[PDB]
Amino acid sequence: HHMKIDILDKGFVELVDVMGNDLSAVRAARVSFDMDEERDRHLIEYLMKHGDETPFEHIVFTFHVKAPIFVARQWFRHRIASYNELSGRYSKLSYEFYIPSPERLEGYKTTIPPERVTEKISEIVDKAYRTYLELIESGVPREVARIVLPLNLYTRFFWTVNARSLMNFLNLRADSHAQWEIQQYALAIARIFKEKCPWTFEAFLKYAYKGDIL
Amino acid sequence: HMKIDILDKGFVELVDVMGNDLSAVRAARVSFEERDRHLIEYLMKHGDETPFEHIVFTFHVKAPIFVARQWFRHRIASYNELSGRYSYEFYIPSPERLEGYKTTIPPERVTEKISEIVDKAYRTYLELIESGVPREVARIVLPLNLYTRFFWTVNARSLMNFLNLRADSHAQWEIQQYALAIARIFKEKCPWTFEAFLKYAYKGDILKEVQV
Amino acid sequence: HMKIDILDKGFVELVDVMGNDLSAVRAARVSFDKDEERDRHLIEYLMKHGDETPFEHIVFTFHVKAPIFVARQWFRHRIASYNELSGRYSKLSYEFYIPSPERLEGYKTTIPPERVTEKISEIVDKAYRTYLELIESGVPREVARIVLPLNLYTRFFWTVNARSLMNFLNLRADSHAQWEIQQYALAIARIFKEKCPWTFEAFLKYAYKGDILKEVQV
Amino acid sequence: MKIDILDKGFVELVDVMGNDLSAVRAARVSFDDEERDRHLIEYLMKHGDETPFEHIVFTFHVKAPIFVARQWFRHRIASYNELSGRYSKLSYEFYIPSPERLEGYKTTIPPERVTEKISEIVDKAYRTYLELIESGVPREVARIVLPLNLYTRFFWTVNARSLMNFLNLRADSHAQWEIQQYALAIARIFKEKCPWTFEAFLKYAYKGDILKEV
Repeated sequence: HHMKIDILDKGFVELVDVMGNDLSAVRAARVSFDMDEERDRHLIEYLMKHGDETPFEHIVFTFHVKAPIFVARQWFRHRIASYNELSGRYSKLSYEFYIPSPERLEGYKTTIPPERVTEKISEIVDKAYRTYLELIESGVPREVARIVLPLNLYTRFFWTVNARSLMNFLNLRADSHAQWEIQQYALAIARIFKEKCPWTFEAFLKYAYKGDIL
Repeated sequence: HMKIDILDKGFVELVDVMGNDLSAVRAARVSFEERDRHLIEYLMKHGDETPFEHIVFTFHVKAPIFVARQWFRHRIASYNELSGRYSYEFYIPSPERLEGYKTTIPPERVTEKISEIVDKAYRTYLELIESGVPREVARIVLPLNLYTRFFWTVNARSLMNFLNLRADSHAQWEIQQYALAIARIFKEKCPWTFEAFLKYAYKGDILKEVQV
Repeated sequence: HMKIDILDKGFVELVDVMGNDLSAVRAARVSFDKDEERDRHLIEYLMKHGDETPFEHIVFTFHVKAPIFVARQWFRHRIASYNELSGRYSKLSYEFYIPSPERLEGYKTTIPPERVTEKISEIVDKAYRTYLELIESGVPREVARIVLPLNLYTRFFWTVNARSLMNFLNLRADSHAQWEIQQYALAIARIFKEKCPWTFEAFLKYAYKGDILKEVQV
Repeated sequence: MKIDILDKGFVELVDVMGNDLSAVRAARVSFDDEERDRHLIEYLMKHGDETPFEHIVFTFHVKAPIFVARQWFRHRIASYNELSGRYSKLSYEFYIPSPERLEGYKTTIPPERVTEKISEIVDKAYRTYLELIESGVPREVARIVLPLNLYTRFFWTVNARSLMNFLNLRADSHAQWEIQQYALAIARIFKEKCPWTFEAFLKYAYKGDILKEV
């Protein structure tokens, strides 16, 4: 079980592990050891249709995610899940930042060329980072110095989430009303979910999924 | 599938598991031997339990409804149970379950009387079904020692809390037994975490004297 | 102040509530501070676009008396807090839901409905009698009680926020749920409407997935 | 009841359901002796029977820097609403540490100068943000250059048990100083509203240090 999808300039979503597959939901709904394709597919659709989503909780993913803090903050609002975020305490910290490409601004009619917007963002980021390093060099503790860093600082985290919670996540974030950056991560999550649970995923698209972009 | 028999007709069977002791080490370090084992200890020792949320089991449990009802109080877990609306076995305690208590009739007489009421209740239930009574109504006469089955999907942290509450002399003997089988499967799949849990975090009594 | 009798010896009683419809408006706006039409529109907007987090800031506590077969369906709702009666802090008592003949007319049976009631009552009586016999003999309660039927009444305190309550009404205030649980869910709905009228109507109009609360007043 | 924290922060009590007696009613499952009642509260707490305390609930209104809010929001057993432009006016303030914050640390650069550098960065980042907005960059993109010390506001609803778990993790000297201060304010309000429970918590269940010193 291993998949990686690159997101933004330096970000990613990688699959670390999975427990179960579409049949794990079939099994839990029946309380049985079944493994007959047709009737198992029908059952999955049937559960999805009638909003009987508990069986899908017995499918579980672990993801490793690299994303900017503004994205990670919205993400961590999903309470029915487990998070471990990068701290200095158990491994090395690094410092990269999401610089939007000029095409991110297309559609918006801006006073200055998109390339200049991109460059202004780079510049202010570079200044904050250099101030950060300055403070660290002077002996300011990391936990203080780091408050000058911008919301586009990349973080990394593991996320363990069951299929039901994942579908709820997709309903909120895989949507043209979500911020573009968020959507992009949600497409990656959907894509891995589709790979590992095609029947569940297709059933979710047909009957339960509330957004557009999938 | 590791499968452990409990009470007269019950069990705990392992359906699936995701990860192992290293799943917790990877998570704590956010990165895809004795060092890794030492990190587990260090985590458990300092109360940093979140890395263990990244290990997960699914169990198949057959238990008497009185035991299930206590078990289902553990909210940080997922359950799918057989429906009472849509087999019929009953936990009959052995005479030995009673020893330690002075009773005015002998233990084997207690066992017998339990069996008898179960028989009566079961037969009544069959008459009602036979008469057309729907099951969702007819079953309400069945006693709390009726066996049910369920799947249980639980992370290792929420599992250690469950072991904290149920693998302990102060819980009903019956659920201890189920908690011993759970401990046993946990220990098999996640030896380092399990030892570390006993040594630094486990608040109950029995697992420090009942092996596996 | 608010207690509703359910089944033959059951009830739903309201112990406490935090907040009202405006607790949800305040939370959506993140403002500790009133404009009825505008505030009602916000509640409709939240409910219509599926943003139900603001309703988590309204909370209820109930005291509920129900047969164990009902309680077990209820305790499957995990986004909530439960305190069930035990031998520890308070007195136990022993009562049972004996269904009336009406419960079964509608079903074609080969004995009269009253005969069903009579048979359920009998077996309850015998089970209970056996129980008290074992108790008098020294058998501890935790063992002796396993003979008692699933229609034994229990009590609990349930603390639940309005969002989680709405999910519960979705799943239980519905003709596909067992009739006994419908009846509890209708009492929970009535209270919830009395305290949070705006949220309860917006719920029905936009989010409610069941049948009965759209059929049956309060 | 409102407690000021950091330079522009606060914790304010919005609402509370119940008091010490709510846990006693719950434990006994009775809607129907002051000294008996405290004894039960100590008894519950010493034996780890903390479920009765779930029937006491608080709503807070908290103004805090994002770095703080991100650590706070990791407490999953609770309900949050964070300020959005969607339902209310947004504003732009930043946590500048006082020089006493560093006092304790041996720095190459005096504490007031650390304070000044943080302030300088904020001003520059904030001004870059404003330049972008003026240009026609949307807020959702422009705000990504803002530093982690930007204040945010949120409502937090949390039952007493979950609140005690929070105090265990954050009212402790190993927590970052800034969150400790919010944790002390939470604790004070807790103590005010639920004295018997708070007293019993310190005596039997509290795992931290600082609530026993202040």
